Amino acid sequence: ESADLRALAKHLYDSYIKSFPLTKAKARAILTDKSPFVIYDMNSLMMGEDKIKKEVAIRIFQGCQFRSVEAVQEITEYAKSIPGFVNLDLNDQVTLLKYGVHEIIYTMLASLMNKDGVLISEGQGFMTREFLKSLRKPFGDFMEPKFEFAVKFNALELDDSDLAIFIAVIILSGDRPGLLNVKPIEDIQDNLLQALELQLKLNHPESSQLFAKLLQKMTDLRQIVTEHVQLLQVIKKTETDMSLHPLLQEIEK
Ligand SMILES: Cc1oc(-c2ccccc2)nc1CCC(=O)c1ccc(/C=C2\SC(=O)NC2=O)cc1
Repeated sequence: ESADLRALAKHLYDSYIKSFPLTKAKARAILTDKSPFVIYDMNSLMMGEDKIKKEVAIRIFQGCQFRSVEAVQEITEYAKSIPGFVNLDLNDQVTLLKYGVHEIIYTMLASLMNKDGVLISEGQGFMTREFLKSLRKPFGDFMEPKFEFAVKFNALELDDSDLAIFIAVIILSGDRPGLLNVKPIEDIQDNLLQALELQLKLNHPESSQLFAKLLQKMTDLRQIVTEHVQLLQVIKKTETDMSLHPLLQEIEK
């Protein structure tokens, strides 16, 4: 019944707010109290360290990786609040988070992008898209496909309460490799999909087939993840100098 789907939508929105400090509404408010420092080239980067809290590219990369680690923690905390998730087989829990985390990272990253750049450091900074594109060797191409996805994804005009259900749906795929019991993951996702359908039709009544258009975006996500994993393998052989966080590259298998 509809009353149960709304209750689940409201639960997930509430946990999303608690697990993710920098929401989309806050990011949209900043992008449009206190403006960010805009990093757009070699010198402002170093003024921004003065203002806001080793080659320049790999420096940016090392911080892009530490942010992802931070994001893994928040997604983990958010996953536990999804009704039925902690009751799954512990190995499936790990498997769902292993394969689910990058798709959510890049989904949430779009909340922080416009066509020009991306908010960094809890919104205190803003790094321009073309400065990022101007990095050397293989780094200039780490962020460009995310920008391309964000532009199309952000055109859907989702708000946080929408994204809470969508992130939850991503986590409970069951499509994932290595899963021991797919059926209880699917009953959960099934109910999440029911919740997302009512949510989008109630929130975006004039937005035709938004539900379906949203699920088709789950294809662009798998692709940028694929693209990114390969970009890391290049980094590893180019940069034997440069390490990687064990939370990330153990997920990165
Ligand atoms: C991969 C990822 O995921 C997310 C995210 C966001 C919200 C929710 C979930 C995930 N955001 C990013 C990218 C962040 C951005 O790329 C970035 C971050 C730190 C530095 C560190 C600096 S700042 C300076 O002046 N010098 C530096 O080296 C640079 C760039």
